[PDB]
Amino acid sequence: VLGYDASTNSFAELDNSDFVLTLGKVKENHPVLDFKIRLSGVCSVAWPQSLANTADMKVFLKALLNLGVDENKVAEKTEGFAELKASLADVKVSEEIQALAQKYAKAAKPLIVIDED
Amino acid sequence: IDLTLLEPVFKEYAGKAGSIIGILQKTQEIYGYLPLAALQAIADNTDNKRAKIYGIATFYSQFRLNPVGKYVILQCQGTACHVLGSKAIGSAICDELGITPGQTTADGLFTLEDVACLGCCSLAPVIMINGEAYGKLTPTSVRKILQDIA
Amino acid sequence: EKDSQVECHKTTEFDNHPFIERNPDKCVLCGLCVRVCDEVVGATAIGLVGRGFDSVIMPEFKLPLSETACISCGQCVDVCPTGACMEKQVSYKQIPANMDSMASVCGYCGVGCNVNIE
Amino acid sequence: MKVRVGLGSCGIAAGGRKVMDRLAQEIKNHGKEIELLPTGCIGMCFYEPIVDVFDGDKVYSYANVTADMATEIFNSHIIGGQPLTQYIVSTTEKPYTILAKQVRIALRNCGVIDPENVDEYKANDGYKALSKALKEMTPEEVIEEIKVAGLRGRGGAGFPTWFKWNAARQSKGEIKYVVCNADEGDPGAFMDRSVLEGDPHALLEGMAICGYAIGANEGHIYCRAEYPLAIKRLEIAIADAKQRNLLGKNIMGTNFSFDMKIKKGAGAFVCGEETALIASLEGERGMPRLKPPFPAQSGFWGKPTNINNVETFANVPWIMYNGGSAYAAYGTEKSKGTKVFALAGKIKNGGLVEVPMGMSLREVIYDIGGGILNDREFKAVQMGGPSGGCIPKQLLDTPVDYDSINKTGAIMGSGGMIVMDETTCMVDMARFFLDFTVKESCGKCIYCRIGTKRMLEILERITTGEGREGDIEELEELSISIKDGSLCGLGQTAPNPVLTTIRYFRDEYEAHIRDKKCPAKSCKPLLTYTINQDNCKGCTLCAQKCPVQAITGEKKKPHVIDQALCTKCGNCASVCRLDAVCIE
Amino acid sequence: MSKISININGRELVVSAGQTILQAAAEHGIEIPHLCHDERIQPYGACGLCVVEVEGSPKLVRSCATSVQNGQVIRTDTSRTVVARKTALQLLASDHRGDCRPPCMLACPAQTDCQGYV
Ligand SMILES: NC(=O)c1ccc[n+]([C@@H]2O[C@H](COP(=O)([O-])OP(=O)(O)OC[C@H]3O[C@@H](n4cnc5c(N)ncnc54)[C@H](O)[C@@H]3O)[C@@H](O)[C@H]2O)c1
Ligand SMILES: Cc1cc2nc3c(=O)[nH]c(=O)nc-3n(C[C@H](O)[C@H](O)[C@H](O)COP(=O)(O)O)c2cc1C
Ligand code: SF4
Ligand code: SF4
Ligand code: SF4
Ligand code: SF4
Ligand code: SF4
Ligand code: SF4
Ligand code: SF4
Ligand code: FES
Ligand code: FES
Ligand SMILES: [Zn+2]
Repeated sequence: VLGYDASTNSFAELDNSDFVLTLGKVKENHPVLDFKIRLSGVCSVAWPQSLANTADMKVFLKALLNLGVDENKVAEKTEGFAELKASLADVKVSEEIQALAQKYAKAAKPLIVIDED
Repeated sequence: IDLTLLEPVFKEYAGKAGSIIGILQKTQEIYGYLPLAALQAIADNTDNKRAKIYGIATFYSQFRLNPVGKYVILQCQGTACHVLGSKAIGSAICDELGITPGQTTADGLFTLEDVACLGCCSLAPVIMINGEAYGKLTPTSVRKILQDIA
Repeated sequence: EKDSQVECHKTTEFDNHPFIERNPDKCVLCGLCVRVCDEVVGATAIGLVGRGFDSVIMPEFKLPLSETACISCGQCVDVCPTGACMEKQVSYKQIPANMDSMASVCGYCGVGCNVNIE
Repeated sequence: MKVRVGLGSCGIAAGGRKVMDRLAQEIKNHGKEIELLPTGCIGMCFYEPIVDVFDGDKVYSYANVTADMATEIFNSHIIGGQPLTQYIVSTTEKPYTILAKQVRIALRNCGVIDPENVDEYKANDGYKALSKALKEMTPEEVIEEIKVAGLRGRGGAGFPTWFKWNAARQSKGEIKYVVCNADEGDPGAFMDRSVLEGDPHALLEGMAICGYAIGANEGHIYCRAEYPLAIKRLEIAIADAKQRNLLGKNIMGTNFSFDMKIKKGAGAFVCGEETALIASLEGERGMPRLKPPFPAQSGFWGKPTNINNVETFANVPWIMYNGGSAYAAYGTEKSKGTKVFALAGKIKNGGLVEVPMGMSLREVIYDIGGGILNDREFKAVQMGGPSGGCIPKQLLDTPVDYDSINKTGAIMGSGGMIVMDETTCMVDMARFFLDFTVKESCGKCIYCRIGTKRMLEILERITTGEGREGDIEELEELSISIKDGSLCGLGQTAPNPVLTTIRYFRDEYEAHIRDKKCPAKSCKPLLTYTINQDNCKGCTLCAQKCPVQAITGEKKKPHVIDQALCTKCGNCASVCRLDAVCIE
Repeated sequence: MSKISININGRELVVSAGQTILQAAAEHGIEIPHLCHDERIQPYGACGLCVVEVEGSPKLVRSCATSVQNGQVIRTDTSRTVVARKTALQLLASDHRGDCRPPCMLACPAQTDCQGYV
């Protein structure tokens, strides 16, 4: 997707985010990362365990798109955004997905911490 | 030099912070310009950092460091007078008087200066001579006016 | 390279100060010299004269630097980024060179300022 | 009987004191009890010196009056009761058609009241808003009424008052300062001098009101010293307000005290900018400083300061009296209030015009100004003076406002109208406007110090005939860089004349460069002269009026112009009655 | 306290409050041009060579006159900053008279410093 199979930001930038979205079991597998996130004091929201399906993530993408993203910049910077918009045409949005998407899109500098295990 | 009567000016304006501009304007109103001796007298007895006095006197767009004639010519060089052709009037003044802007005549009667705008743009071109303004002007008119004054 | 149709100010300066050499042709008008001589030294021996292109830095009343309140401290030389202000030659014939530098302390006052001997 | 004379600065550029002292001598000889009142200009600076005569409830104005004309007026109309219909241009039943479309708000006392008398201002519903704001309204109510009135800022700028004026009031400090930037360094814009010489009491009331609202007890007027009549009238008004308990300590019993001081500036155009003006007030060289910090946090001697134009402080009480909800109806939506303009140039009815916004420029130039002088063809209109831009013959439908004028590349600035017809060279106008900014730059930052002179050298080389290919590219490359990198506001809006006349009159730059000829034919060395042998018969009128004798010929025969000897001064065609002198 | 950290030119750095961006970048080996900056006196803003781009600001800011805050993103090598610095240096070189190197050295094919060893 991006070109390099690596994280796009360092651990040293975890203290200046205003939103951290945690995917996976970061606490159980890499617990010092959770120590750092807890001591930083930023607002951390974990991805719900009841959303273990990719279709829920597609609903998340649809809710993010319905919140007014810039279509022209992502159209000139990506390949295949038109088909991505087409494939999310008949996707309905639930309440908890809407809340998570609002929390993510509201924050100015969010980070996503994904546990590879 | 009339320093004896220059003494009341800084004897009265003393104690006011940022009073260099006011002292310089009063000195120019007295002498017609700012002589180096008057600047030296201002720098003394009021400290005020002589270099800063000279820099202030130089900047300020208007302070004369040279003597002027009895009748001071101020030609309005604003947009409205330039539209109606004040360049021809300036050329006529330079041709008839034989002087350039910023200088003084040999007999010490006329002094040519260029100002930003006199403000009477309805009667452009305008010429100020000792507070008397001539508007809706032509080179023949200014030649006749200067001949009538002289 | 320079175009002949534009004008650069050429000077015929005569400032034979024994210690400080001023070249207005090499001045970028950063104002560091006047700022230091006003705010730090407090002599205020130099200042700005003019406006626009005619802005030039020169001593009080366009006098020579030896006829004014200069201390000959050389702080204007030390803050200048170009060759507009230079100090005079201590050696027999000074030259542009990469000098070796040794850190010592001044041997004149009890203040004990730290120096770099080049 | 009442006689009003609009004797002012423009009056001195006319008969002026002659009509005044002749009328005084006539009333001294006759002995009648007639009130002679000196007033300011109405705004029609043409047809000066204005004289208004009151017969009962009727007012007549039949000016262009000299000493002999004033004597004839006294002999025929003031005593005999007979108007002179050959000089009548405005009556009570037939007022000025120019003021019919003008919503006079800023000049509601100009030409009506005596500026040197507080009694005339009080009788013209003046200082009542001061009492209303002092006794019936809180300063927060003043701010909110200003907010519903839609005021943001006058004299260029554009940032809203509530983020700077209310911010200045909310600024921490026991001492706050008010500065009225009453220096009008714009050539051709003279609204501040006209207001000062016509109605300084409104400005003093306004400054007192904003001082009461923002919690500042002491204020200063930054006024130029080439503005004496204005200084004398302002000091007379200040003395009167001090005497009548309108100024000083405990005005109308209210605890708020406000004192006035007059500071005479030395007259530099860069001594505005709210940071150079502070340095000028502080007794230093006016050189713009670094923003941030803003004067709202560190201004006069390190104390918070609010700086506004005369226009803003004039508008504030008149909003205060009636209410800002009334002024939301006039003009467009984004900006409210009224605009003050000075029309000049190749125009017929020039002078000061009061207008609301949204009114089309073709209305202002044609309907108000009477069209073009000598019935010539309209070419362009210049806004903002040397720091402003140019609007061509295709955009007279643009409404006057901040957004529309900002769209076309020009700047509101001081609000000056310059009208230019087809006989004005546009490249020479750009050169003139750039020469003004070259002569008025403090020379601190290197962009405005060197680049604005380099562009001037390019323009003066074009307007001679030594231009080359690509000079347009060098002009654009210099202009965008000077606009981006200049520290002060002067150099940022320095290349606006070039940038607006290079996209609206680009075809004339090529004519001055490639064809080496001037389309307006008013650009001296870029010309040539020919004699039409068919439409001229040897009267030797042109050759007699060329005192170098480069034109040779016999009587009753067409002559020949020697190109190598004539210097193209322009007098070879100014006197030819047959108009056979062709200029190419 | 809380480790004031800025992000300049892609790198994350830990700095101290009250310092300018120029000082903070130079402490960590990032070179920003400057001519009119002295850290012991007030800022001036004459040359304009210290311009950087800071996120949240529409126009270029002068790093000699803006103090560091927490979590601000700075770029010093963009197209706009390089263009502004090149234009400023061209305007400065439009007014400079001097010999950087003597004629004797520039005539030598190997560019030996003839003035230096003479
Ligand atoms: N008569 C005129 O109005 C006139 C004449 C010439 C030029 N100009 C114009 O002046 C304009 C430039 O104005 P400027 O040089 O004063 O700077 P600017 O426009 O950047 O500043 C605008 C105003 O907002 C204030 N301001 C900004 N941020 C603030 C904050 N956080 N707190 C408090 N106040 C704040 C500034 O102090 C200033 O009063 C140009 O657009 C130019 O065209 C106007
Ligand atoms: C060269 C120049 C001249 C200026 N002249 C004036 C002026 O004469 N009157 C004025 O009110 N503002 C003038 N300004 C703009 C001032 O900065 C502005 O008035 C001030 O910052 C706040 O204005 P405001 O009250 O409309 O917000 C000038 C700005 C520049 C760059
Ligand atoms: S320090 Fe040097 S370069 Fe800077 S203004 Fe002074 S003489 Fe010029
Ligand atoms: S040597 Fe010292 S006192 Fe003399 S001009 Fe330079 S800085 Fe000022
Ligand atoms: S130690 Fe004394 S003499 Fe030496 S540099 Fe310091 S102050 Fe001057
Ligand atoms: S832009 Fe021009 S007037 Fe403003 S500070 Fe720079 S040099 Fe001076
Ligand atoms: S144009 Fe003038 S000089 Fe030539 S023939 Fe006609 S009248 Fe004579
Ligand atoms: S161009 Fe003018 S000055 Fe020259 S000969 Fe002709 S009329 Fe005389
Ligand atoms: S070394 Fe520096 S000061 Fe000397 S000539 Fe070269 S650029 Fe100018
Ligand atoms: S434009 Fe000439 S007097 Fe104002
Ligand atoms: S170093 Fe010169 S503007 Fe900052
Ligand atoms: Zn031309």
